[PDB]
Amino acid sequence: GYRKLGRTSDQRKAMLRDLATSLIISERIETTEARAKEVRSVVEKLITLGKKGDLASRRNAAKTLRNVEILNEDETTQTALQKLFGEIAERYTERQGGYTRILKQGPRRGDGAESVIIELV
Amino acid sequence: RDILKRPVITEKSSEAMAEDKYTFDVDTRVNKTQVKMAVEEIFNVKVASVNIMNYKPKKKRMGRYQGYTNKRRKAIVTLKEGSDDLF
Amino acid sequence: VKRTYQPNKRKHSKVHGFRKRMSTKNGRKVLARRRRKGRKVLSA
Amino acid sequence: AVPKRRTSKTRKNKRRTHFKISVPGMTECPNCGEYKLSHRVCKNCGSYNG
Amino acid sequence: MEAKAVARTIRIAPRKVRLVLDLIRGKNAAEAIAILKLTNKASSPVIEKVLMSALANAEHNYDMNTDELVVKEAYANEGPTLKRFRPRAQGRASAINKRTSHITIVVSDGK
RNA sequence: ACCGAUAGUGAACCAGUACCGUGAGGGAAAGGUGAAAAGCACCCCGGAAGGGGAGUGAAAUAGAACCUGAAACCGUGUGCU
RNA sequence: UGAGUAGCGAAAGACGGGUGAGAAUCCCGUCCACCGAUUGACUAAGGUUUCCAGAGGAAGGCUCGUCCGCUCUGGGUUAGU
Repeated sequence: GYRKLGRTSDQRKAMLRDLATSLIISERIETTEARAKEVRSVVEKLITLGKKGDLASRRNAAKTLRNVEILNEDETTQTALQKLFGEIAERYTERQGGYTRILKQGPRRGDGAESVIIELV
Repeated sequence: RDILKRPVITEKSSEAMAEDKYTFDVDTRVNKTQVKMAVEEIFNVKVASVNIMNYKPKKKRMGRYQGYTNKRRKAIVTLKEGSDDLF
Repeated sequence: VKRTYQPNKRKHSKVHGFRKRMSTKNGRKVLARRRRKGRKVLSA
Repeated sequence: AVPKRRTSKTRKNKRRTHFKISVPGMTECPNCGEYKLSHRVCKNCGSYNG
Repeated sequence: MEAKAVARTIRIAPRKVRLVLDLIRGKNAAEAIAILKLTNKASSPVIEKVLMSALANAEHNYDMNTDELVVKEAYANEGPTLKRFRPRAQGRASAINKRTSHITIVVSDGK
């Protein structure tokens, strides 16, 4: 691996799946410096599967994404697998990498760690 | 006689008035049969049944000195006719 | 780990109560010494 | 291993020569007008220009 | 002349307070405010309020301009200690000291 | 030709009280504004505690943690090194 | 003085929205996680108001706290079987 983030092997990969899913549902989250440095690889590799749009690519993405429901506006409820292959994948058909960005904020109270903003470009 | 001491007006007793149930504070050493015969001679009301319960002193401290409150005996009386007309 | 003290209301009154101290000649002397001392609690 | 002798206040002050903190390293933000951390956003308006 | 502000019996140890105080001595009024707002210490919010309250006195009780002000004095004293206890092993206990400090800030126009 | 708050009764304060023990039993620490409460109206910084003015008072570093206020110990600035 | 040193008492959390002067630690929602001959449901002894609602943040909580078995104000235990 790259870095362990003070977690066991089984529970580290479960946290990365939750972080990747949340960055698709809301497209903008705030978290720790170290965690966001490695969510880039997970999220950006997942959009690559979405652009291909194959059945083998869709089943290879269903083993990383969680099961949630999208409901923000008045339209029909949608999943997270459907959103990635239907909305995100159509905004990067002409882009080669660099689907995410990181912006630093500063140290937070009570912990001393710095928070950052990661979002889809 | 003067078995009854004070009436009780609380949030739970207000909804108990709709069922013709009145809450009074009684003497510590009396039974509900005595309380039954005390309402009928003061308000001239026919009663149906009487409930009663006992409490315990509460440790309340104000300032620097600790102490206890008085033990309380509370009775609930059910009326079939009339009304006590508490002001 | 079982400890030495296991409280019980009945035992505390039948061994150290007022009527137990009044039932023997040497128990009345205990109450007299505490009365002379001025204790707020004469017996358990 | 207990200390053998009492530590004088001359040794204690010498030891704390390097026990200190420094300034965060702030720079002026040419949108807000007040200082901000380098490579970070301006807390008053959230402008990480450039 | 000099204006001052004092805060008494703050639940912070005096040794930890003096770390931030040495970063503002002789600084500009705006520089001192900026330094205290960008450090992630425990005493930074507390000291800043004492400085901002000392500047308000210099602008109201006296006819000064708050653009040439400098920090002339900044020190922390100690106050009464709160003595607690903590149970250790083998049935004994150890003492715990909760210390307090008095924070003072002085701003001077100059002259 | 006895003590003057570590003294004098254990107890000058609501002390055989707190508290400790199953029980018999053991057993503390704590006095002081000012002559008079006249106990800071009002203005400024906060969420508050606190502080700076004004005012009462002979005195407010006598502001209720309040008569004087030593030492240990902890901080700031300076002449010589 | 030791010294800003040892320790902070078995363990899986992540993000969105609010409250707020101040939020990793408080509320609401989603996902993931742990026990399930028991960390689930009753009741005897023992404790004696720790139970409920509305307010508060000095001290207690081995951190923070807008929260609490903590403070203030009011309430709560109903038998011929």
